This record gives sequence, structure tokens and C-alpha cells, in this order.
Amino acid sequence: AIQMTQSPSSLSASVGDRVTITCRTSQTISSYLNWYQQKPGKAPKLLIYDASSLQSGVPSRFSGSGYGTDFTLTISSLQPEDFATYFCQQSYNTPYAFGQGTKVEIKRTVAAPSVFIFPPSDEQLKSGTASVVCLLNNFYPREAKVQWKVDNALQSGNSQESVTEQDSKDSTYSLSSTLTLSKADYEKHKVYACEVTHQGLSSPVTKSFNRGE
Amino acid sequence: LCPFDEVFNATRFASVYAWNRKRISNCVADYSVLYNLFFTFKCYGVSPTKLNDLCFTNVYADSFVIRGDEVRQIAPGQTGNIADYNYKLPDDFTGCVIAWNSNKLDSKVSGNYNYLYRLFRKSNLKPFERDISTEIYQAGNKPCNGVAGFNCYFPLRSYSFRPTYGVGHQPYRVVVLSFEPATVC
Amino acid sequence: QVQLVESGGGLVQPGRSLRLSCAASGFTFDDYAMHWVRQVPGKGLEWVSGISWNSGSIVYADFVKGRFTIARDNAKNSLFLQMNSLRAEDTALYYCAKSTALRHQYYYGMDVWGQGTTVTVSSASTKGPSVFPLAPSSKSTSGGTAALGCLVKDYFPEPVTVSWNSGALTSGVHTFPAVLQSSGLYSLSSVVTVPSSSLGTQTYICNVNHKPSNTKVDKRVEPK
Repeated sequence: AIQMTQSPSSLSASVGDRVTITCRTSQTISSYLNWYQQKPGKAPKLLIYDASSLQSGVPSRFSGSGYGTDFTLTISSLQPEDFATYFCQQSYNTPYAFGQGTKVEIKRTVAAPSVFIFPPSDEQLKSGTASVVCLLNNFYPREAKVQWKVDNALQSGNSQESVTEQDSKDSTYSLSSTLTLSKADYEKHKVYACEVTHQGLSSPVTKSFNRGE
Repeated sequence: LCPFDEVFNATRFASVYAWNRKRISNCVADYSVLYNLFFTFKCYGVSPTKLNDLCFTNVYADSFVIRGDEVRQIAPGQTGNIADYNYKLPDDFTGCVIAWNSNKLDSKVSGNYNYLYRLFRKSNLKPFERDISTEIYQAGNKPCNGVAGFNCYFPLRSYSFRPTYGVGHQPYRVVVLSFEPATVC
Repeated sequence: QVQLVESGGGLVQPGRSLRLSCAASGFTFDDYAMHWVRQVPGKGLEWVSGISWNSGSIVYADFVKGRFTIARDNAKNSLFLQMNSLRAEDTALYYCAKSTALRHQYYYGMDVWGQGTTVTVSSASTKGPSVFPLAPSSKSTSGGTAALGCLVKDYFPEPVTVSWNSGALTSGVHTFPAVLQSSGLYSLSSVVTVPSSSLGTQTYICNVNHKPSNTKVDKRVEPK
């Protein structure tokens, strides 16, 4: 086969840096290596074909090189919209195998999260389950700790977190923390609070609501 | 007088895969077309200011056409699609290489697909080897039997020289002069 | 413009069959080779199959064996992939790709890709998503920016699509990646930050679409 090994598997660089991605082949593929870019939740897009030919519409800051083995993709000036995953794919011999991929991340100035808490809807309560959502919006760095307190009682194990991929426009993250309780347990309490800690925050930020108010 | 005008002032050049060679011997070499040069000039193994004082047995004039990004491969100890699969120079190459931008001659508005170049080949070319074979290249495990399909492609492709392309994709006419009883003085 | 759109994805039990389609427009479909490419959740792209313009050349990756069958209808500008004996490792989003290089040369690249269709192989059941509003409280918005959203809970399989005001509202929207709950279902929240002044005058509706279950739900998000 034609195993395609990319290095690095992940990298972090800032806007304006010069990023170089390496792609190696198990055997000689001449000069028919192709580069692709894929955003989270989007379709891949062709960047370089035939090792060095730039696809129409792709900015000139993208450039490819190499012959035989050890192909390289170079981004001369990294822009905010280049955050994605870059795959190399050999076309010398079937199957047109792809590389493992190189995820490029961008770093930025510290931005504290804006916190929002949402009570469960009356519609959901009618069905036996209560979900309480806490939103950490447009923050950097990614690290944050969410602690649920119900009538001033720290919860444990009854929460799940989900984090967006680093935004392509402002290089920030968003995080959702969902507290799942039974309708019976939810209606036993009045106070539901979401406490958020972040390295950009000097003090923890607590958003709370009173049940039924 | 050695026929140097017929090689440089030629109206039509050959493709790089089928490069033409003019065997020049038993003549007086009026070094003036290469002696002084939008003309690139790379010499290997010999000095041009000493060419008028040297007699050679045979002088070979190789002419073809490539694009700008491929002129760097027409040199000893070079690799690439042109060097490995079209026109290779030996490591001890004794001679000079001449190349100039011919975008006003070999590029049409609708594309000049006349010039061709070899893509696939099972092995690399030996120095001064010309392969004009057009057999369907077998890349996979199944035979081709003259069938153009998956893993069985045409070993030749077109350049499609258009004047609106970048300098790296514009046609460049290359003239490689090899210096081998000594009669070419 | 050039365009490809995949269809036919959905739930299928292990061992059963599913037929995918790819509709092409904006280019001469009959002149180009087409490809099927899939992607495992979290993994990288994986080439599946290709077919020449006149169907004289047809290929499958080894993980396909004799289960899948690629075909095309040049008169209908359509590419097809008949998937049989589907396994759990066939769960992936399937892309349909057009080859750049014209005619019998498939050694360059796929310039045009569809949005893809999701195939999920599981011995489960097609559950629809419940949509609940994420309304802000009366005394809980401390800024000139307010947040609202929609909880899309307990669906199977992936994916779901959430739009705001039928696609008219895109700025500030964050549709979180799904999470697999202990029950076995998926759930995600889609939020949007809007001017707090707009809460009294403007209408915000989230539009949730779950193609495997043909679920379409509109939910107006209003203050409580």
C-alpha cells in the first residue's frame, strides 16, 4: 500500500507565522501529492494538486513542494481563517489514500468567558426530565471549570460538557455545561447556580436563577 | 560554419520528451549566439571564454521546450519529472545550457496543447536518453493491454501554454550544447 | 456554479443495505471521474470508490470487498453507491467528489465536494429530537448582550442541523458538537448572542432538522 504519514499531528501557531506541514510516503509517488483543507463540520477543499500546482481561487500564501517523498505544505502568512485540518493524499496508486492529518490551531490574547445560565423549559418538565444549561461564550484560553450548585450544594457526576472548535473569526472557544436532573429532583430545590473559573477571571463568575421565577 | 542559427532561430521546437538533437561536426564554430547573451546561460565543465581556443570531436545541440519552473532541472545532478522522465544530463556533463522565455512564441490565447511532456515512467532516464514510447503506463496490479482507465493513464500530457499564466508556467525554449580527430574548432 | 449534493443517508441495521446518490450540476458530469470519500467521527478522510466517465473503470478500497457497488447515470448527472452488508465501522459521513483532471486521468485531485450525507450503522432505533427553548430569566442578563438558544435533546443518529430564523441569523451563533448520553442518544445546544434591546421587539426561531427521522421542528425562543 501507500501509507501517508503526516507530521506534525497537531500544531499551534499565531496569525502571521510561517507554518510548514510534512507528508511522507511509504514509497515513491513521483509528484502527484495533493493537499486538502477541512473545517470542523465542513467539506474538504482542494488547495494543492500535483505537489506544487495551486488550485484556482486558493490564496497564494499556500504553496506545496517535494518530489518522490517528504512532501511539504507551506503557509507563508497564517491568517485567522486558516484554522482547520490539512490532509495530504497520494494519487500515484489506488487507493487514493489520505494522510493522518495535521490540525492547525491559532492562539490569541486572553479573553474571559461571558457566562449565561438557562433554566429548563416548562415543556421539558412536563415529560419528567430537567436540563439546566450554562453557556461559556467566546473565551480564550480554552480552560474553564464549571461547578454546579443546587441550593448551595456542589453537584457531581450529573453534568456533561461540550466545547466548540476554536472559532475561525476570533480564535475563541465556547463551552456548554448541561446539568441533567429528574423532574422530581429539580422541583425539590429553588437555587440553581453555575460557577465559572478562568485564567482571565480574577474571581469566579456565578450566574444563578430561582426556580419558577 | 557550424549550423548554430538553425538551432536557436528555429521557428518550431520539439517537446521535452522527444527532444531534438543536431549533430554538429567538421565546421568552424562562430561562437556568438552563446558567446554573449532575456537569455539564461549555465555552463558545466567548461568555460565559454575558452571555447574559441578548444577543438572538440563532436558538439551536440539539444533543443526542446519546458515551463519556467522546470528550467532548474536541466542541469547535472538534478531530479524531477523533466530530469528523470524526459531529459537527463549526466553528473560529469561538459557543456552549457541556454534557456529564454518564449511566451510570445509558444503560447496561444486558447492554449497551446502542442507541446507535450512525459509524466509516468517505470524507472529514471539515463543521461542523454530519449523515450518516445506512448504505451499505457501500468501503475496498479492488473494489466492494461492498451486501455486508458484507472491505474492505466496516458504517459504524456499537454502543457497548455497560455500568455495569462505566471512566469513559472510560461514556455521556455532550452538549448543544451554538449562538448565531446577534433574537428569542431 | 459547480455543485454536488449527497443523499440517501440514514439509519441502517448491521447487515442491511443502503443506497446513496450524488446529484451534480454546474459542470459537464459525463466528462469527469467521480469518487466516494468517507470520514469516521474524529478520524481522517478515507477513499471509498471511484468510477471513470464511461464507467469502464471501477474501483473499491479493500474495506469494501464485494459489499459496495459504485455506478453512475450520465443522463441524470447522478453518482450512486449501493452499500450492502453494512457494518458498524461503515458509520461515517460520505462525500461525493469530482476529479479535477479531465477524462482518463484521476491522478490530480477532487476540486468539488458535496456537503456529504451521514450513514450510521447501529442496532438501535430512529429516535426523534425534542426541542426546548433556552430562554433567559427575568433578572439574569447583566449586559447589553443577551443569550438565547434551543436544546436539541435525545436524537439518533447524527446529524441534526440547527438554523436561526430560517438561516437569516448566522452571526454569533454557536451550535455545539453533539454528546452521546448514557441512554445512547445524542444531544446538543445551539445558542446565539443578540442585542439585549432586541429581546422585546424581534422574534427568534430555531429550525432543527433531523433527516433520518424526517423531523422538522420550529421553536420560538421568547423571554419568560
